Amino acid sequence: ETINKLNRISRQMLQEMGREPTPEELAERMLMPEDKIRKVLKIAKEPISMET
Amino acid sequence: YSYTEKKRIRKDFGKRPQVLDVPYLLSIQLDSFQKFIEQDPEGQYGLEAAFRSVFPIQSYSGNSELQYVSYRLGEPVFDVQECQIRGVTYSAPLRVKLRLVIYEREAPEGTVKDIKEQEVYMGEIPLMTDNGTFVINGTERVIVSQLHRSPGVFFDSDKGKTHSSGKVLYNARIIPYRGSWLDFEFDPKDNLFVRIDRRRKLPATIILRALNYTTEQILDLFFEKVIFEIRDNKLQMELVPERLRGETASFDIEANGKVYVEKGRRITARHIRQLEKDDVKLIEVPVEYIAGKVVAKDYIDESTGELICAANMELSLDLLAKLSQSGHKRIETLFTNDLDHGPYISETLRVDPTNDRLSALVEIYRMMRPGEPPTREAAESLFENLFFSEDRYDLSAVGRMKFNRSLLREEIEGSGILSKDDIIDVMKKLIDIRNGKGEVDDIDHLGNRRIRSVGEMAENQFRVGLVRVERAVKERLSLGDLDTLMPQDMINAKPISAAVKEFFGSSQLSQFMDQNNPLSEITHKRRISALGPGGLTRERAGFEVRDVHPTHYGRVCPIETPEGPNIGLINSLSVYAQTNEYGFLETPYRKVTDGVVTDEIHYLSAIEEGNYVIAQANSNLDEEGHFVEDLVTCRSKGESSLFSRDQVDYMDVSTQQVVSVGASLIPFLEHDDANRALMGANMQRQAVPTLRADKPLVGTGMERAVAVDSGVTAVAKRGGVVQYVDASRIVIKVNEDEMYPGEAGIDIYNLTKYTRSNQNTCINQMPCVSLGEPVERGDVLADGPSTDLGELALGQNMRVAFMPWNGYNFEDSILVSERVVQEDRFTTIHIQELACVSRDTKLGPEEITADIPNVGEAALSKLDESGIVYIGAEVTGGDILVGKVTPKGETQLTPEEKLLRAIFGEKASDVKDSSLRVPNGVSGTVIDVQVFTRDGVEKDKRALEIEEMQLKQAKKDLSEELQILEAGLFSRIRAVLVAGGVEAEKLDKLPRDRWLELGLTDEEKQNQLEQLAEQYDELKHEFEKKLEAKRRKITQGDDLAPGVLKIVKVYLAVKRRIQPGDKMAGRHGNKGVISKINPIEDMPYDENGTPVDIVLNPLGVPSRMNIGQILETHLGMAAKGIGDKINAMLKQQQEVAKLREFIQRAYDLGADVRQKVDLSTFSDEEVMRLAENLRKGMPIATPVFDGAKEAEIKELLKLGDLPTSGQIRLYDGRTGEQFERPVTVGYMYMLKLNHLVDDKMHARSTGSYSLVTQQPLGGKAQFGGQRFGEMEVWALEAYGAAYTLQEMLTVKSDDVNGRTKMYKNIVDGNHQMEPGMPESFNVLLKEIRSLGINIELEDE
Repeated sequence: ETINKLNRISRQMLQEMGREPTPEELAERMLMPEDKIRKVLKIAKEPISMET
Repeated sequence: YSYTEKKRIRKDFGKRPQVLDVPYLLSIQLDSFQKFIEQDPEGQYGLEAAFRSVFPIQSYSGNSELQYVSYRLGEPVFDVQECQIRGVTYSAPLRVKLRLVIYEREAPEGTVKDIKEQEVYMGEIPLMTDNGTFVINGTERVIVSQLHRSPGVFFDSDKGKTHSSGKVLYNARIIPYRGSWLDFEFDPKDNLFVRIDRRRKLPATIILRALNYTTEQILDLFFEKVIFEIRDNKLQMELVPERLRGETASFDIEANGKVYVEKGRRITARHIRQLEKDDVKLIEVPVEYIAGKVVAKDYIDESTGELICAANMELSLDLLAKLSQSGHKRIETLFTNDLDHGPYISETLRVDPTNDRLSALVEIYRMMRPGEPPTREAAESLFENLFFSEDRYDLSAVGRMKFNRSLLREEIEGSGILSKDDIIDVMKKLIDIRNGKGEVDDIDHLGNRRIRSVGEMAENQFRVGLVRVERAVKERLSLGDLDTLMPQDMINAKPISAAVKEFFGSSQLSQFMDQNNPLSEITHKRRISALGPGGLTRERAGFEVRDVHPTHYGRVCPIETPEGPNIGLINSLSVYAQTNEYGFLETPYRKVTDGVVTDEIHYLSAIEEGNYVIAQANSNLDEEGHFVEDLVTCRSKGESSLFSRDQVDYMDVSTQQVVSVGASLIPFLEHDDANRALMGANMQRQAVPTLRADKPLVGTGMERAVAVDSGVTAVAKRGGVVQYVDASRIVIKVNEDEMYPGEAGIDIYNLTKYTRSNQNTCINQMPCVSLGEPVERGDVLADGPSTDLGELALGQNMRVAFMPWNGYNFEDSILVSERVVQEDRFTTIHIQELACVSRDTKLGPEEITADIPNVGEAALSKLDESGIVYIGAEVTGGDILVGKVTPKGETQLTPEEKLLRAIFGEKASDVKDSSLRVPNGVSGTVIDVQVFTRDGVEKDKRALEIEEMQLKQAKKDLSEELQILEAGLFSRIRAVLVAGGVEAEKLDKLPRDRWLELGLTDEEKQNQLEQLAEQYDELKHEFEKKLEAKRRKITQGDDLAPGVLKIVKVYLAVKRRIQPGDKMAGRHGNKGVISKINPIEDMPYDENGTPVDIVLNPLGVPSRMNIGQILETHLGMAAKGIGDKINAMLKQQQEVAKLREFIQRAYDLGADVRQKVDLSTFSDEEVMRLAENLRKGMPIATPVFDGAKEAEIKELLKLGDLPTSGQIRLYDGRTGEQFERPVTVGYMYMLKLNHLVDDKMHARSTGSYSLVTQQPLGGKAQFGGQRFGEMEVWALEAYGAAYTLQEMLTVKSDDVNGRTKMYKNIVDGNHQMEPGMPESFNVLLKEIRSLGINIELEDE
């Protein structure tokens, strides 16, 4: 749910600001202390296939 | 001549006056991407085409529609240099004005309730640089132009191979630009068939029954009607006499008194013409001739409605007796023949199961989505969405042009979708090809080959993004509210930017620019690939695509393609060739009148070439344009033949149009075999840029176009007087006439110093102009890598002797004197980029501290207090550049190691040395250090030091920009105030602020003062705001990977000289590995005493048929002989009249040429600098197929004191006695290819091992291991070697116990192996055992 909130808010802000949102903007955009947003961004990565 | 043209003017042979100069060599890339991103007011190709095609988006009949207005691209946030430093795309945003409307109740034409019009962001698209290069992820990438089949209609044969019957088939094919294909083909027994894809063979006429056609009008469209009337009796036959051609009748055909056609006789056309002259329309036949005919339409009884005969039925006597009693005397039959009119459609109808429209649509909908039951309206919408929907099927303007052209239509425009007339005309044309008239096509023909480019492929991926987003917009506007949103919440910019970044980031057509040579850039941008999406692959295709078709002449170079797996699929675009409006290739020719060759030129495509007949470039004509013979060699239709004097239509432009830019820089290319010329032009890319640049003595005249018109050198945009020359910058004072009235200024050119190219070589710019020198517009100022004075200097010219010298030149080997390596004339400069990342593990974060466990202080003396190496400390292999330690824990110590720790009390530390180290076996200098740090992390001391360094550098540099720019501006102000109110000595005392506000007469001069004043103030404010912007770009944080703290990058500059093992090559394809690097004392030397520098091998020259290296060697000897005579006449201090005389004789010298020269140059100041530039050797241009012959080389050698035969006697360096049979010495221009040996050499004792199978993983510098593959195992089986193989694939490679047992036994000095079992075989057992298959090992 947190990952889908991050993708939704970073979908909304990308057409508001224009470049892409930095997580410093996600600090004041959301209610999380921006050091947890880094690890939520880290956990949400699917592993590479080892035959890629 | 211009100013650098008279600096060192190149002697030019050649006999053809060039009438069209070499065009802008990168026009494909830049012109394509100018078609891509440009505000086109119409439906011209571009982004406007994609928007106007995919928009308007409408709701699911909910009366809410989104339509389009315009777009705009913003300026990039980051310029190209900072973009290459940081790693982002060099991109631009994409603002689009969109307009949302909602309609009201029961008014489709009525007024909307509201409109909502705003701008919206949809992704970033990358911009092309000024040279044709994109930047995607830190690197500099080139998108190669693609070659594929033109959308349209192709009539192929596919002869013979089907079922070995000897019969040819024919297949027509409609290839769209976007949609499903279409095929029509015959079978071995004369039945037509349709295919909507490469799916199952369907009967043909069902697609006609899918277009609302009954059997009547199908047979009407594909056949002509023979009318049988019963004129009162006997069932007569109406006759057109042309219908009887080539036929044999079974009876006597009589017309108007006379029996013309006899029974059992073939009908001659004399009978036909007599029947035409005798006014013959209707003749009498028996009832037996209708036994073979087939009825056209439906015949019934009138009142009862019963069927006499349905359509497409043969007629027997029973059906004739049935149609006699109903009363019908009109009979319509189908005209058949075995040669002229084949009854193919009738046979296809007899094969076809269906009858009506609905069963046809049911058959197609069952035969495209099989297994599911059909439905009427779903089948109707399917066949709507196959070929006739505007959405899922599209021929472009090129598709419609070829589709009309190969059907011999009139209009060259039309709708994208098909129509009934289109498919019916294609079927008519296919039946006509089967009936013997017309011809098939061939796919190698470059009139049926379209060349795509960057703009078109980016446009198509952008359209993929727009349909992927319009699915979501249809989903949203179907659920669309009334007023809750500005119209940007509907659209996501993830798919659009995702698609375009996926194309530029990952494709077979978008690759790293080969950037180690200006030639390599300019020929990688000019590349015509046939691979990639929408094109053939190396596995599937194919031989005819690899081969050269005769329509490649002057469009695609035949002698440049990468020899290897893909030969000919990676073609290169010819020199003079452009790209047509419709995308095809087209080449220049000179229009020929009655006899006079006019200098006007017409670009001709391939299918327009075959109609005309085209003359030869190598022809001879007087000043009146008349050919000197009455017959001349030409080509008409792919056939070289000799035609008349005034039958010609076009002449070739120049002698060079058949080759590429890569091959045309091989001189004497007409004297080499095409194999070695292919290899020579294939390897002329791979020259490393040497430390100097050294002017090829044997050039082809194409060197200046490749030098200027690439992107490496700095071309002046406005000429003037050179004000300031530094290695960093060149500052030009523009002349008065070339200067704009507003924004006066002067020009400044910031050179690019020592920096990293993609192939690790050092791209560098160096000034070639001095202070206070006049320059022309378009004149070179700063030589790039491998460029001298605006020429192309790929390598260096060296004295060569062709003799076998003690076997050191055995197979192909080169042998070089020490005079080369002492001069550092092949010493090249490489730049490597080592990187040290510092992440955050879950055991703790890493540090960049200088304190490292268990290293010496002497190993750390090359570091600072911050732990990052100083700039400019020569390091070797193993030195520590970035001291980085990673936290670890839980040591799990053993027995007696734990005993030892207890004894000595030494704490096993909580950290591990994972520092960045120099790779094994290089050297060099640390020249540039960068520290990227995530924002919110403490920046250490050297990071702030680098920030202060770059901040002072940017502020000093922009202050110098503003200061020298306003120095030019105040020097213009002084030139203004002298005219009309001079202060000669009064002006320079009063300050610069009080020049802008001094009074003067109201004229254009006061308006000029107002302009220069406001430009001063605008540049001041612009300076201030862009300095603040540059500071906020430098000081801010940097985006990084998720979960990495900081990255320290260190640029090494290695200076690699030469050693045995390197590779060198002339431009003719004579490869060679330097074998021994002799001292100067051992070289062969002639009687003057000059030691030859490179001794090649003569045995390669008769075998490999490249004789042109000998001619290039002789003419190089000629060039350096002229250079030595000029050097002697300059060393003796001869007066300038003697030098003028000798240079005049050197430049006249030969047949009728194209090289008129001085005396028009200055008295001393231009001639003496020319002689200073000719003392190393007078260059010679040889335009490729037209240039210098043998007798001109002999006459140039007679100008020097050299022997005419070109072979000096030479003395051995060791025995000191003369070689018998005097040998060929000369000056060959040779190149150092970048297959250097120290990048290739490594070895492995014991390193890492692969995870899934315990084997040493292969690579470099992963320590690799030479893969002892399957053939080498067969080789050791072929010997008696068995212990070698047992250790070769168990102990040295695979066994997890055996390798450590072997290492122990070796360091104990006991050579012995304990073999055991390989590990990967145990993996194989677990893999078969992890199937349902039991596999075991057995008892004893």
